[PDB]
Amino acid sequence: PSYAAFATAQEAYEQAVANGDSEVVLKKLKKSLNVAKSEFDRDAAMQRKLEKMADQAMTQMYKQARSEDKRAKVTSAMQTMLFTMLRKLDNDALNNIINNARDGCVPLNIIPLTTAAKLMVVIPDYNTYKNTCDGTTFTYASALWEIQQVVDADSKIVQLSEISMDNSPNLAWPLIVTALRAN
Amino acid sequence: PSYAAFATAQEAYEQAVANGDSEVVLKKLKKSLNVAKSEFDRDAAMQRKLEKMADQAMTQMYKQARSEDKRAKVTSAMQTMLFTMLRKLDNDALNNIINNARDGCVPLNIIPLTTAAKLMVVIPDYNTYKNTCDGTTFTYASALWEIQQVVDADSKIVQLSEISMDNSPNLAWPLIVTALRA
Amino acid sequence: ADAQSFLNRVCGVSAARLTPCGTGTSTDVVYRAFDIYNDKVAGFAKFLKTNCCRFQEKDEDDNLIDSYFVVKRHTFSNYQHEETIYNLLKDCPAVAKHDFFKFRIDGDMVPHISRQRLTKYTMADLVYALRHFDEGNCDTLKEILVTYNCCDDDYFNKKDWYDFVENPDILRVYANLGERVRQALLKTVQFCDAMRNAGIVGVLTLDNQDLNGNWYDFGDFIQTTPGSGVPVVDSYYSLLMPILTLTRALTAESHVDTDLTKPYIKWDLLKYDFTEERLKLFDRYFKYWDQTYHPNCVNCLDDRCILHCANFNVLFSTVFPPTSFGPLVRKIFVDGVPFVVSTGYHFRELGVVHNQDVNLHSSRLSFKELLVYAADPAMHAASGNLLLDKRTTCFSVAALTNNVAFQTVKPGNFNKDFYDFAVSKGFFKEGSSVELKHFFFAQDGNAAISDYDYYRYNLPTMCDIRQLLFVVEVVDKYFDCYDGGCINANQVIVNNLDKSAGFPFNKWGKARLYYDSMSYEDQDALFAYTKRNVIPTITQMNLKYAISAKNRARTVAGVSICSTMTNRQFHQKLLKSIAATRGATVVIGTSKFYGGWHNMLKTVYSDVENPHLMGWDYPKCDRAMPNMLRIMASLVLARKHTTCCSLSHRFYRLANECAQVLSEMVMCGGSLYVKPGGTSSGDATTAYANSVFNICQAVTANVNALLSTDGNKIADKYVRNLQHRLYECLYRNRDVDTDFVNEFYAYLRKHFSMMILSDDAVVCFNSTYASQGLVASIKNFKSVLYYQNNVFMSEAKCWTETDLTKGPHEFCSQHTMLVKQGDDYVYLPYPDPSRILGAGCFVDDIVKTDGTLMIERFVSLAIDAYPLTKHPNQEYADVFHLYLQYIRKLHDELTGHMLDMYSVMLTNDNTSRYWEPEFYEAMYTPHT
Amino acid sequence: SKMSDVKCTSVVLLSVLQQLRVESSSKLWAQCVQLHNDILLAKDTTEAFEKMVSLLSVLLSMQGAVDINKLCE
RNA sequence: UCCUAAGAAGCUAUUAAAAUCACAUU
RNA sequence: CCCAAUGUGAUUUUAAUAGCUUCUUAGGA
Ligand SMILES: [Zn+2]
Ligand SMILES: [Zn+2]
Repeated sequence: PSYAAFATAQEAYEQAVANGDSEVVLKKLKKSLNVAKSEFDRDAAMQRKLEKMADQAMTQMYKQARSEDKRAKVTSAMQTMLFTMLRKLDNDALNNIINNARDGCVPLNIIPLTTAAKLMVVIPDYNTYKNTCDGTTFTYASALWEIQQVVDADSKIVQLSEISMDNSPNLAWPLIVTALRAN
Repeated sequence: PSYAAFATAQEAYEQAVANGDSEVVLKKLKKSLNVAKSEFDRDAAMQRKLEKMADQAMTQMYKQARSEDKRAKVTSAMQTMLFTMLRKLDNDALNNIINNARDGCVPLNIIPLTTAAKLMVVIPDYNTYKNTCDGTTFTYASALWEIQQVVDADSKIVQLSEISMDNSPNLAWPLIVTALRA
Repeated sequence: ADAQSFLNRVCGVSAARLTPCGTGTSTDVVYRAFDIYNDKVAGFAKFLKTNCCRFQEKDEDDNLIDSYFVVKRHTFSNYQHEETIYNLLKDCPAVAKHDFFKFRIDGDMVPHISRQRLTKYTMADLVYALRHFDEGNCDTLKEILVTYNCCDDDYFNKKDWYDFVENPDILRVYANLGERVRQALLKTVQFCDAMRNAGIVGVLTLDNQDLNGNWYDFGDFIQTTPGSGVPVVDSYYSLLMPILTLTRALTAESHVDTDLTKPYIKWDLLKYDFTEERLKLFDRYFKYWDQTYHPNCVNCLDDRCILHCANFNVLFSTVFPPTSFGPLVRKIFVDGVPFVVSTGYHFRELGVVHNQDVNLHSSRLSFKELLVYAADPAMHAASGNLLLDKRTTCFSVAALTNNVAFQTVKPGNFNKDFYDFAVSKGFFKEGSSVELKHFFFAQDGNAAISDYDYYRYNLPTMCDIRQLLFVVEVVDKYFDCYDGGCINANQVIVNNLDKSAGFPFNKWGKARLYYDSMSYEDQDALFAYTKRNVIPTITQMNLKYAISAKNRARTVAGVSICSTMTNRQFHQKLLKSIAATRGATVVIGTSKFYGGWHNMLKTVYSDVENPHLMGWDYPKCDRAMPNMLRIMASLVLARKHTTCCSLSHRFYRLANECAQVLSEMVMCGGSLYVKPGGTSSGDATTAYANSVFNICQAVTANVNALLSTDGNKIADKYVRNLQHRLYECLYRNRDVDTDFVNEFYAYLRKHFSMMILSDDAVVCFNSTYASQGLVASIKNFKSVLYYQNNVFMSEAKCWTETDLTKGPHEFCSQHTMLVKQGDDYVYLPYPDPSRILGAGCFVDDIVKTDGTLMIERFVSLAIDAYPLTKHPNQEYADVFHLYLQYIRKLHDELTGHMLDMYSVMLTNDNTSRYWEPEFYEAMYTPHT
Repeated sequence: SKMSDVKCTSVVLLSVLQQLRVESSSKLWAQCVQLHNDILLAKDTTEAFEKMVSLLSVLLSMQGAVDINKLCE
C-alpha cells in the first residue's frame, strides 16, 4: 500500500538528480524516498507473514483430510486391488478356480499340492456338474482328480450312475464331491 | 502518558504542517514530537516484553500444576497394585517355608514351587501330553495335582476325551492344562 | 639281527608282549605339542620329537592295545640325575613305572631309560587339539575320541558334526572325556604332595602327563630339604582351564559319594549359601594354585581379583541346583501388612550379595520406594501361578495371568503407485541384475517363544585366566583417549521421552511420566541406593515389524526405567566422549557424509607395510557371548571411576548390571523366564560393550598366533624377543609389566590396524607377517571362537582383499568405490539396490501409500541412492534417476490436487531443488 | 515380469486374509503365513504359482466373507 | 550547516539452540 | 504390545551476530 509513495518518491528523486536541482531539495527527495521505502518494506513484511501463515494452514488441512480418507477406505481398497492384480497374472489355474467360484463351485479344504491328497468341493447343480465331472474324474485348478464319494445335502451317499438330467430333480442339491489328485 | 504526549504533539505539529507557514516553530514541534514518540515506542516495547514474559510464566505454572497431578495419580495406581497383590498370597503356606529358613531368607525361585495353589502346563504335542499328564491327576514339583480344565491355542475348551493319538491332528496345539494342588 | 636282543631287554622282568613301532635300533620321529620355555625359545607349539624308540603291546589274543613302552638315549650325567630323582618319588601311585639300563650299540655301552605302559597321546595333545582347531586337520582329535569310546568312527561322516549350533550332540560326545580329565586333575594333586614331602622343586607341564593321568619326566627337577618341595603349576592349570567346562569334567560332583553309578544328591530346597562347598571344591582339584580365592566377590581387592575369583565360580556353580540362584527374598512390614521383597542376590559368577539398607518395619512409602518395590520381581513372582512350559529348555518361574498370550506379525503394505511407475521405466524384467529381495515377512503365534529358546546356545565357559588378565591390560590401552565419571540428574541428556518404560511401568505411562514425576533429588537419591543395594528388574521381549532379506523372527528387549535411569547417570559421560572423538579405533559417532567415509578408510590404512584387508563374522553373537566376557566389558568401562567411587561402590554397581541386563527374569507372553546370559538390546551400553568384546577377541587371536609359532624359525631377532617376553607376561609374571603392555600395544597397532563399530570390524594388516604366523589371520579367529565363543565360524561369511584401491568388501552393509570428485579421487559408500527399491515398494502403515503426503520420505531415500550414479553397471545407476523422476511426479500431482481442493496455488515453489542432482552431490563433498 | 507380480500379489492376498480375521484361527493363520513366506523366497515361477493356488483357495472357501461376484466385474 | 561518536526503534541476512518430522547404520 | 545408541534430511520457534533507515544526544570545524 505504501508502494505508491515509494514509486513516486524514486521517480522524483531520479528526475531531480537528472535535472540538477538544488541539493537541499534533492536531500528532501532522497530522505522522503528512504522513509517511503521503509514504509513499503514494513507493509511487505506484514503480507509475507500472513501469506506464510495461510500456506501452512491450507497444507495441514489437506494432510488431515486426505490421511483420514486413506485410513477409512482400506478394506474396500485392498479387495479391489487384489482382484485387479489377479487379472494381470492371467494364469489358467487361478482363472479356473475364480471362474468356478463366481458360480458357487467352491472348495471346503485348502487345495493340496502332493499326489493322492484329499480335496472336497461343493457342486450347486447338474448344469455346473456337466462342465467339471467326467466319468470317474473331476477337473479343477487346471489338474485331474479322481472321485471317491459324493453326497446329498442331507449327507446321504449318491452313486455316480444316479447323476443324470431326468433324475436330477430327485437329488438334494447342493452335492459335495470328495476326490484325490491323479498322477 | 507518553502516548497522550505523542498524540497531542502529533496534533500540534500537524496543524502547523496544515496551515502553519513557519519552519522555525515546525523544528521545535518536530524535536518535541520525536522525543514524545520515542518515549511512547520505548514504553510500548517495554510493555510488550513484560507481556510476552508473563505468558511464559503462566504457561510454566500450568506445566508444573499439571505435573504434580500426574505424580499423585500414578502414586495411587502403584499403591493399588502393591496392596492388591498382598491378597493373593496364602500366608499360612508362606509362613511355613520362611520360618523353616535358617536366617529368615529364601531364594525367589522356590516360592511358586512350594506355595502356589494352581499350576499351568503348556504342551506342544501329543507325545509330550502322554509322557506328562495322561489321566486326571499327575505329580510335579513333589506334589499331587488335579486337572480342572484344558484349553487350546484359540482359548476354546478341550474335553479330556478328545485328546488321543487318533484325533490329535484336529486340535490347535499347544494345549494349556490348568490344575489345582491336591 | 641285533634288535631282538634289545626288544627282550625292553620287556625285562615284566610280563609283556611288545612289537616294534618303527626301525628296531634307531629312534622314531613324531610330531607332538609342547609347553616350552628355555633361554632360546618359548611357546605352546608343535615340534618334531626324535630321541625315543617306541614299542606297542599285543594282548593275550593277538590284538594291539593303547599301551606303549617308550625308550630313549641319555648323556650319563643326566641318566644318574633322573634315576636319583625317580627313586624318591617311586612310592607315588601317580608316577609311571621306569626301568634304567645299559646296552651295547656301535661297539660301546650306552645308557637307556624305558618308560612303561604310556598312552599314544599326552594331556598337551588333548588341550592343543581343542584350542587351535581346524576342521580339515582333525586327525589327533578324531583318534582321541575313537580310542576312548566317545563315539564310533562313523560319527565323522555327518555334515558339520562339530558345529555346536548345527550339531548340538557334539556336547554329549565331548562330555564323554570328562571323567578321564577329572581323574587326571586328581593324580596331579597326589604328585604335588609327593614332590613337597620328598623335598623336590620343579615345573609341571601338560606334555609330561599321559591320558591315563600318570607323570613321567624328571630331567629338570632339583633336590631341597624334605617337606620343603615346590611344584610350579601356573601354565599347567591355566592352559587346561577352557577344556574343564567344554568336557563337563566336574559332573561327577553332583552324585552321592561322587560315583557316576549312584543317584544325584538331593539338596535342602531352602539353601542358598554354598560358600563351604566352593572352598572344599577348590582344595580338592586346585590345592597348589598359590593365589587367594574368594568364593564371594564382595571380598575382592580390585578388578583383577574379581576376574580371577569369578572364573572359579563359573566352574563350581555347575554342581549346585538351578533353583538356588537369583533374587533372595525376606518378609517385611509396611503399615502393619506383610510384603515380600528382595534383600540380596545369588550370582553364578559373583557369589552371595546382601543389601546394606534393609528396613524390616516402615510406616509410609516414598515415591522412590514405590518404584523399587514395583520394579522388583519378588511381589510379581510370589503372587503368580506355577508354570511348566514344555516348549523350551530354559527355566520358567511363574505365569502372571490365567491365560497365555500368542503374538503374530502381519505382512507389509504394498505401495502400488511406485511399483507401476518403476515397471514403466523397465525395472524388474526377468534376468535383470536388480530384483526384489527385501520384504516384510509375516509370523504365527509360536514365533516369540521360538526366538526366546535360542538362548540354549549360551553355555557356562571358563577362561584361561593368565591369558585373560594380560589381554585386559592391552584392551584398556584402546580406551586411554577418553574421560568418564558420575554426573548429577540435572546433567543427563535423554533422546526421546515418548518411548516405553518397561514392566510394570508401561501400565501407567511412557518414560516422560517418570522424568516429570521424579525431581532431581529423587533421581540422585535412587542412584545412591544402587551403590549400596541390588535392584533386580524385569525385561519385556517384543517382536519387531521391519523389512529384511531373511524370514526368521527378530525380537527387542525393553529394559525397565529403574535400570535405564541409573545406568545412564553412571556411564553417559564416557559414552558421549567415545562418540565425540575422531581418528580412534572405535568409530561410533562418526558419519559417512561430507567426506567422513574417506577419512575413516585413510585412518585404518594408517602406515601398515605390505597391507591386505580383512573382515570377519560372529555367529549367534548376542545369544552366545560368555558371562566372563560381558563382566570383563563393564569392568573396563568402570576404570574411569577412580576419583568419584570407592572399591565398594564399584562392586555394588557391577552387581546391578549383572542383576538387570546379564542374568535377569524375562517377560515373554505373560510369563516369567530366567535368562542365562548374553546382551539385552535395551541396555544403554550395548554398542560400547560390544566394541570392547570385539577388541578382546582380536587381541586374543594375536597372542595365540605369536605363542604357537615355532620360535626357532622366526628370522627377526626383535620378534623372537617379543615372543619370549609375551610368554613370561602371561605364565610367569603376576603383576602388570607396564613397559611390555606399551610395547605389545605399539607392535599390534602398527602391524594389525583396526576400525571397529559394535559387532562389525575391518582390519588392515601386514600380509608378510600374517603368512609367517607373527600376527592373526582368518584361521586364528576360527580357532578362538570355536573354544572361546563356543561357535564354529565358517569362512564363507569372512572376506579378504589384496587391492586397497577397491576398499573393504563390506562395512555397515555398504560397499565402496574409489571415484573422481573434482580434481582428486575419494572413497564413497553405496547400498544394496534391492534394499532401496524394497523401501519404496513396501511400507509399515497404510497412509505411507499416498506419496503426496510423503515427499520427505523419497528425498531421504534419494540421499542414500546417490552414489550408485558413479557405478559401472547402468542398471544400478538408473536407481537414483527413478527416485528423482518420482519426486517430480509427486509434486505435480500434489499441485493439481491442492488447486482442485482450494482453487488457490501453494506459495512454496522451492521444492524444485529436490529433483536435481546438485542437492544430493553436496552430501558427499568435504567442508560441508 | 511375472515373478515380481506373483510376489507382490502374495503380499496383497495375505493382507486381505488378515483383515478377514484369519488370525482368530491359529491353525489356519499358521498355514497362510507359511504359503506367503515360501512365495517370497521362491526362485522358479512354477513353484510360486502352485503356492498361490493353495493360498487363494483359503479366501474362496470363506463363503460370504467377500462379494466375489461383484469384485470379479 | 556539515563531519563525527553513542544509545534506541525498525528492517534484512546469517549463525546457534530448542521443538516437530522423515530416512540410514549397529 | 511397540528397546538402546549414532548419523542425516525437512519445517517451526527463540537467542546472538552483521548491514540497512530513522530518531535522540555529544565533540570538531
Ligand atoms: Zn578375589
Ligand atoms: Zn563414579
